[PDB]
Amino acid sequence: TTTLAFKFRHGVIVAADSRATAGAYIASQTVKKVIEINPYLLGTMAGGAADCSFWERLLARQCRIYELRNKERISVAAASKLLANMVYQYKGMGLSMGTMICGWDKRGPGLYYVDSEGNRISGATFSVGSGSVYAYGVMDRGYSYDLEVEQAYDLARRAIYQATYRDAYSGGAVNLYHVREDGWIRVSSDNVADLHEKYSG
Amino acid sequence: MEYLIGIQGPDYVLVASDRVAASNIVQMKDDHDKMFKMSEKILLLCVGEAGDTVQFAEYIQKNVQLYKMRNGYELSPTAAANFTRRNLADCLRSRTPYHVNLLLAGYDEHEGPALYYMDYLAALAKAPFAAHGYGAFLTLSILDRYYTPTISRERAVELLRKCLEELQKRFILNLPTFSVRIIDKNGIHDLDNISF
Amino acid sequence: TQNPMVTGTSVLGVKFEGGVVIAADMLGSYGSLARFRNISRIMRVNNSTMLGASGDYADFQYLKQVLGQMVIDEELLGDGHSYSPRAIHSWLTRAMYSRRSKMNPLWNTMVIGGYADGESFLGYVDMLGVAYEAPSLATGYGAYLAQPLLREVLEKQPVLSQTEARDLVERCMRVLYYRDARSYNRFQIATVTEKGVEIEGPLSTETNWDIAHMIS
Amino acid sequence: SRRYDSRTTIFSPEGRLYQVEYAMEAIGHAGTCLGILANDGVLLAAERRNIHKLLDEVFFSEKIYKLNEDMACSVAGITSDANVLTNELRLIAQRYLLQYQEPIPCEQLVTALCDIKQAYTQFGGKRPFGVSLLYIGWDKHYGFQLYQSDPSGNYGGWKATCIGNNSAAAVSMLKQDYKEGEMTLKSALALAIKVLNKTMDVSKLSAEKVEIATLTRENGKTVIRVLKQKEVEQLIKKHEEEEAKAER
Amino acid sequence: MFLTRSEYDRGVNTFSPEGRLFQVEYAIEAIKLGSTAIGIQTSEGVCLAVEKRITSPLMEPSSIEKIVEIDAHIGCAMSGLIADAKTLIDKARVETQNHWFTYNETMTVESVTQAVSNLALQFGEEDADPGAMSRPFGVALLFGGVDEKGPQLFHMDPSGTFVQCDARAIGSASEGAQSSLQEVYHKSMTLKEAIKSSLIILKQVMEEKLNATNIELATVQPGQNFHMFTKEELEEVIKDI
Amino acid sequence: SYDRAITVFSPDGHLFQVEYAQEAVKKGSTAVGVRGRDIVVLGVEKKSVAKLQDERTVRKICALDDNVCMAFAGLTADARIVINRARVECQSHRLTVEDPVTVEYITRYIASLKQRYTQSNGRRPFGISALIVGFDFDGTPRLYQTDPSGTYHAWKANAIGRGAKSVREFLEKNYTDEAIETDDLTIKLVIKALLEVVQSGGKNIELAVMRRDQSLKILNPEEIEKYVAEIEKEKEE
Amino acid sequence: IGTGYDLSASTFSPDGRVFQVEYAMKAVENSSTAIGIRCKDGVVFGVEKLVLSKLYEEGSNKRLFNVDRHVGMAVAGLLADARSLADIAREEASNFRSNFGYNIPLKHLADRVAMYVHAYTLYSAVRPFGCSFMLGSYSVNDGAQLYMIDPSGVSYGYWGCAIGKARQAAKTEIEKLQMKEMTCRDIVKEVAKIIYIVHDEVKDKAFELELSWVGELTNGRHEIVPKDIREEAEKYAKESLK
Amino acid sequence: RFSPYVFNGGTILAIAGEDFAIVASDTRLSEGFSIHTRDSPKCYKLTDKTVIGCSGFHGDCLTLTKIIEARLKMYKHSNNKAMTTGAIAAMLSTILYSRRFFPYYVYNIIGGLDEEGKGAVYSFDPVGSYQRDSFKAGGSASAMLQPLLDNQVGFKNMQNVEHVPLSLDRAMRLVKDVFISAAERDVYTGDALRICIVTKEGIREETVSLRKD
Amino acid sequence: FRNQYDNDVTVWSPQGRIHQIEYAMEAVKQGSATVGLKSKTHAVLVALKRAQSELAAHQKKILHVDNHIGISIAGLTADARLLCNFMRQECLDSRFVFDRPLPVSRLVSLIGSKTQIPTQRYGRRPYGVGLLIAGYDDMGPHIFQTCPSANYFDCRAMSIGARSQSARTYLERHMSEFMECNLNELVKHGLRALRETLPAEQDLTTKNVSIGIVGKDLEFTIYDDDDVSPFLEGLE
Ligand SMILES: [K+]
Repeated sequence: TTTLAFKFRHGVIVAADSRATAGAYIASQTVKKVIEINPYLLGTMAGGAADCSFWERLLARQCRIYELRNKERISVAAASKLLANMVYQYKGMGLSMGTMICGWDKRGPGLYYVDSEGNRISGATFSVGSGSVYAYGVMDRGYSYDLEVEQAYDLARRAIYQATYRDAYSGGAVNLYHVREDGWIRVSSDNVADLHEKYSG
Repeated sequence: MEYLIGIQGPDYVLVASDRVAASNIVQMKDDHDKMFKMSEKILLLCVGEAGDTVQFAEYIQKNVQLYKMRNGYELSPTAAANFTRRNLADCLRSRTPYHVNLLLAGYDEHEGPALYYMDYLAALAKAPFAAHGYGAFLTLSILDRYYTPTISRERAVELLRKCLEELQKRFILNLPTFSVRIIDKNGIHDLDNISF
Repeated sequence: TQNPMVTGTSVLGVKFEGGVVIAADMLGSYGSLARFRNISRIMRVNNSTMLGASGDYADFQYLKQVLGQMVIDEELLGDGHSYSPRAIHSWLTRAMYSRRSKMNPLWNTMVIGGYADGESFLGYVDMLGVAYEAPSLATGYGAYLAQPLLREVLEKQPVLSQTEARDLVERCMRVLYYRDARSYNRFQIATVTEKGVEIEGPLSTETNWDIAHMIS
Repeated sequence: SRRYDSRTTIFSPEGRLYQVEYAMEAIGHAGTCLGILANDGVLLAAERRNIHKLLDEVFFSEKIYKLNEDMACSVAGITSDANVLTNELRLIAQRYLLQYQEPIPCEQLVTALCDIKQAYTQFGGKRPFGVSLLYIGWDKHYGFQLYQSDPSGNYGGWKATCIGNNSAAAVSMLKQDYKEGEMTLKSALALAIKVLNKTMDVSKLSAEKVEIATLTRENGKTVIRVLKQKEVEQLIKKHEEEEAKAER
Repeated sequence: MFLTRSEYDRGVNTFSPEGRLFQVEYAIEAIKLGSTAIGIQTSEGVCLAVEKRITSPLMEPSSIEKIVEIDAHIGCAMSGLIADAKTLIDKARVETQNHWFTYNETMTVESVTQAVSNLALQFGEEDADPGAMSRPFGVALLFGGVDEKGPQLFHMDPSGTFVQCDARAIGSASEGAQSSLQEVYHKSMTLKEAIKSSLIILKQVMEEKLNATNIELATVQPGQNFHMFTKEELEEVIKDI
Repeated sequence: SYDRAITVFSPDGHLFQVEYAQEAVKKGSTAVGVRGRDIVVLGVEKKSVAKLQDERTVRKICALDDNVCMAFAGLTADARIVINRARVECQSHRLTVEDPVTVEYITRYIASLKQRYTQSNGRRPFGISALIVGFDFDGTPRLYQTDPSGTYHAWKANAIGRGAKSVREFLEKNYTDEAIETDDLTIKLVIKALLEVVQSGGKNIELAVMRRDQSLKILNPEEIEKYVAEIEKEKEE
Repeated sequence: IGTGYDLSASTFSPDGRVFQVEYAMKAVENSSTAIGIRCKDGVVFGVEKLVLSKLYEEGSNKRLFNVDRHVGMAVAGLLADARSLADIAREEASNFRSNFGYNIPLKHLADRVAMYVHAYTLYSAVRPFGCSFMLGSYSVNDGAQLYMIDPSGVSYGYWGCAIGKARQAAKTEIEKLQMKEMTCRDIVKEVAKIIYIVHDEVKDKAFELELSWVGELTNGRHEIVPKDIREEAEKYAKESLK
Repeated sequence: RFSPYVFNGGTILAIAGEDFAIVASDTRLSEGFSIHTRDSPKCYKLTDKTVIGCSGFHGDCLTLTKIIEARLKMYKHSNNKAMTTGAIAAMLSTILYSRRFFPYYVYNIIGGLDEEGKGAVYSFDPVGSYQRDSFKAGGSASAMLQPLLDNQVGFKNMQNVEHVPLSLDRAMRLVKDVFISAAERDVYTGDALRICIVTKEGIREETVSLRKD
Repeated sequence: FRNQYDNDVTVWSPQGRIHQIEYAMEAVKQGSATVGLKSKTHAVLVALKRAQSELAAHQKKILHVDNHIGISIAGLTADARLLCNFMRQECLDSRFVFDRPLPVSRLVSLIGSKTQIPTQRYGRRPYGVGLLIAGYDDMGPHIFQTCPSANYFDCRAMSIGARSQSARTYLERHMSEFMECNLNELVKHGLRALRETLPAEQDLTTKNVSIGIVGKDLEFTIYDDDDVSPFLEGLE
């Protein structure tokens, strides 16, 4: 499992693999690990899959309730704090949620890292997962806030590809998302079988 | 492990903290701020187990701000420190204890500068200087060697830089940047970060 | 019951043409000790169903009390409807599952046999709520010892007469007495038919020991 | 049962709370208690209504209740409700002391007790506390203070006020005679004796019929001292001399 | 025992000799004091209109919201004591989002109306918990939206009776507006005709003159979501009258 | 626990307890609030002018937060309770949502609390009407009121308490684009609104002002007197 | 006699009468009469169950309940409260068997249910039950028992009792019996006779006789009287009524 | 000590198609080195367009199936319509997460027609995470069923082969083949194979025999 | 003061009557007419759906309760829905515990106890709704009537609501035929009884009639506007 998210001049890029394992057995190669919380705010599934899915669905429910009550769309900071509080209510009970909540609000692009342990930190580059270290490597060697949209796309794809290459528990398709001022877009679902041919020449 | 330090001068409280937020063998953040402005003249430097720190700091911050709004006058640093100790000690034997190590820096018109030290057991102690984390072991010797009660703020900054250089030289963890704030009678002042 | 104290051993059951027959010995063992030697482990729940239980006899007695009172209330209503053997099996499964979920299992494994609406019912339920229906059921060491014979008879001949089923149960209980340390010679046999539930006992199974002289 | 319910916590057709108003009439028939805020102290003077000479008066005082190290109060109204309120006041002051390790500001204690009275006039169906209190205190925020409280849970910071029998006349006299920011402890004591003279018209104001306690600051410690019989006698005699001198 | 007034000689859950809860009838009477609301369910949408009833020019109409959004496919027009409508609106929103969370599908308008209507008679005295309501809600709501069955319009009164209405008018001018809607409704009338007809009826029943700031109009079409018309969008239909 | 239904529907659909709370509001001191371009002004009448009182302790304008403040008409103790809950809710929302509360959010909270007391068992409605003023994060001034029934609306200018109708008519006749052009004009508008009902000028006016990115400011009596003098010259001409 | 002191069971009249309990008794004496007679080998119940409309099925609104395997129950008054008390008695017998491990004596079941109904004659928050009922059981080691419980909550053993509109006439005609020496097969016949005598065919048009005995004939099981025996009893009652 | 869970064996399999859905399961019920009954099918019918397979601890399988049936009845009563396959999947995720801290030991696969008449196969874990799949195999022999379905239905690791759309005739043959191979190497699967076909007409039901020991 | 015998459910009239119970009965009597029947193999409920206005769809009156049982409401609809939810919950609990349908008579007994509970407590009110319960169990078709007094009746046919006496008279005169009727003419008899309630100026239309039938091999099915036509054709 590798997921990454980084902010740049044109939004935040979210990229994740699609492999879920039960031991050394590959349960699925088509896991949708970028949780579309709502059309203006994305989520990330890293750690316990059901935990992330359920709690980010509750986050979506609470965000939609907030939009109904207040007639204004929820901020990324508020949604991240909601998730952090909900998870912190269950500290030590075995939750294995680690998520990156992405969005664009009145404070520009927003990226937060929320985990079951209780962390909630904003940042410009995050990658959570088993293959997260291999994502940090090339993501940091390629990152610049002035990246073009295509260069950011390629950076995220290559980072997830290398993380899949090294980490045994990461693999599958490289789903990539781009959160802009008017929502997010699914740009690609490239398979590492094709990415290996693209990157090996 | 995270790092805090405070130096109480005649008319100020200089506080510094590392900016590294690591949740693995990797540092996830390099500009993390572990100082919480509870009032115009109070700072709570909170470190400890993740999740507990932010929740407890924000709880005490909410209560101090509520006191300010409800009464029109701020809590003194001594009163805020005792409130923080009471809350932590009450939660010590509760079902959801907070594992946080605290430094509460503040200034009062009458009591003057104040620096307070709280361990995760909620044992409060007013000290001329204090520190937390494994870097306290390396830096408190320098603090003992070179601190005097009438230290100026520029000499205090120099002493703090000596402590940080000691961390950079003989401490395994990589803490490149430290936040620096001073609480004077004018309030909380942001000083330039000490980096390397 | 986190740990059992006095346990009943295997309880048998095989369907036949016109009802079912269940057999269980009359012993309650405290570990290796054969403490209570004439306790009945077969209950007549109502005119149409019966219940033989292995495991803790205290939990069996409690569950016997609850089921008997439930049948008494049913009869009090007097509205024609009565608990089918299927209903008893389902209620028993729900009770045992509820008790495992509270981490307070009823340390019994139970065989429900009935005959309602011209259909023979043989049901299983254990402390964990596992339930199913089979032509033949064996509990505990009966599953390893008696059940193979029951299956090898019922696979060739799917339907047995009352006498054939009774003979097969007697043979299986003889085998259990031979090769089960917690068995007792005395046992009861209960049958459901159109006529109702009849419990016969204390039956004793004849044993052969002619291989004693062979061993040297 | 709705038939027997007295409907204590409901509104009147004209928008007033009858129970609070009735408790206020009860207080208006109670013992006179006035306090005057001075530059160097604050005092409580309270008429004692039980004067019968078979009383013992064992305690520190009969009207003035010490609330904490730095505060005191008087009562007009029902004595038992006064006792429960003063116990609650002591609990609140000590709860702040435990929570913050510093003395409670006076207005906070008044606000807490008034919030409890509001609760009793908001919900629950219970009758209100027919007690109006008269607080005197000191804190590092606003110095010497004097506070009034009402059964409805209202409070006000007063520099001179009177609660109880003949409260209106005492308030009028205080308004005429109080000198803003220029009243010392001795001037306040003389004014209190003079006001109590025209308030206890029937009783002729003996020193056995008034209980005076002063709150001053000495060496960073607050001292709450009930005036002795000798010095209350001296105050009364001085006022008598001044009244005789007025004829000259 | 004196000074007790007959305002509280009866309990809340007491029946009249005619078999009607006194509190429900009094809440229905309170409905007849609220602002008039009109809703029409056409085959290509549901329109809801309500007078703002601006007391003084200093009051901003934008704040006085008498039509709200339960979700993207459900609306609600409220008449009566608007303060009591907010609890029901919050419950409806919570139910819709719970249904989406549990089932991954939009909740039927009839189901939402039923869920809110179950709260109507959930009021009482000491028999219940401290959080129990003491009196019926003095609000009649017009739920309108699109679902699997198409455009739907519903009406819930304090009695808890929710009924599907092709065109319903609630509020002070319910009778005259209802007679007019009887005169004008056809099963095959378009949404534009529905909007124009509703505004005509409001003009007929409103004491104030119809303008772009003293009414609220919203539509729920089988395509786009719940939509609140605005100035530069409500003049475009007011002018035709 | 007490569970009687204090507020019940009367015939003709009236909630008598709410109407009685409104009547209690009508007997409270007049409070006026005006929303300007870059300043929001609140003013309250002081019938309690009595000179042996500490003015700090009977303030009728309270700061709910750094950017929200309110003035009330009606029972003082109920107002204290509502103000305390509003402050607690402001601080809770600032922790949970990271941002300062908008005026409409705390107005909704106060209105919901009043309505809940209107409909819950065993408690009377709050006999207070509020005027919740303040500035939003985007710099848009706001002004709301919360009646005891629980209804909240936004007003350009309003009056609560005794003489609400008179001051409301005055504000209707004297609230124009020019009357709120500058801060001083808004101050004078609120003072002029109060002078329509107060017995004597200056001494019976409590006037607090809130402007952008600044906390509430209690105008001292000298400033009120100088303003009132300015209205005196303006009225002479 | 009242109008000021009859509003709650928690109020005493100036002459020490709880008028609400008396009104519950007024309610129970406006219901069809149910009689029970105790003989050597059991007790036989009888009910003049009126049929209000003929649209009902034969057996609707039974007034002869069965509260335990050996205890019957005849009821008069409000049938909702009668059914509620039947469930209370059933629960009491069930709890007795669960705890003490044997069948509840009717002398104890009557006391328990009577105290339950007495608990409703004390508080303004509840109202007294509007039903007086009879309990009957037979066990070989305790004999035949017959008890009545009224809204007040008084329990007494009876050799024969009547509850309902025609209590007085039914008791007057029961006294003519010698139930102490008779058996159930004859007591059922006489119960039918009594019910048909006390019934009035001009005010309440139609009724169906509901009978049930518990006794030695039924091994202690309380059972509805067999159809043939009911037919014979009704035949005798009609012939006697001439 | 007491262990609430026992693994009762059993394999379930679902293949989705253009206009059909196949749900198959063995009838073997096992406990330790023993066989409980040879006729315990593990595919349950929820609606005319949905069949659920349950494998794992048998008690939780029964309880979850009865809870699901009760919840479908509740939904039909409350909303006056049957529950679609996606709604059943979401509800099952919620039900499974209701006991996250005492999880059902049930592997769930829901196969049925979606609202557009196409096949829909939803997989599950004990704690509730689900996703839509072309095909999934759960139970003891999942590791043996899954690769062959990947190679044939998914056409993975196969070059120059045309991706023929899957038909009912070939899907049934493939299900039978994978289960015959599963019995030959997994001790918990066998004694029968019940195949449920969800098609527009309704739910069909076959049973093919496979080895007993 | 006031009549002092009418407000409280726990106050007995000096005549031995509780007036709140009778007022809830009146609430039932003010509702729209429902009539139900049963053959030896079927139990049919037909209800006269009433419309608030000519533009409003008529109120639903037959409600599903279980796989094998249904109800027809008359009175307060919110009380009807609460009691229906209780019935549904009890049926589902019986299916969960015993894996068998809940017998109709026992369900009606549970309804009786649950509705009797508020009859005896202060502050509580009787359930102002009358329910015509038709179900099929092992003991053949059943039809039940439940009153706000918590008294329930085992009927052969019954009508409750407004102008119910005419329907009851028709049912009484034609009871003798219902047992041997088939489904079609049984529901025709029900429709005739329901028409007997209607005034002279109205007659049954697909809009204002709903039919619910449960039988030996028949799911309980509510028949609505379009589906009522085959039963409607052939009356008059
Ligand atoms: K095998």
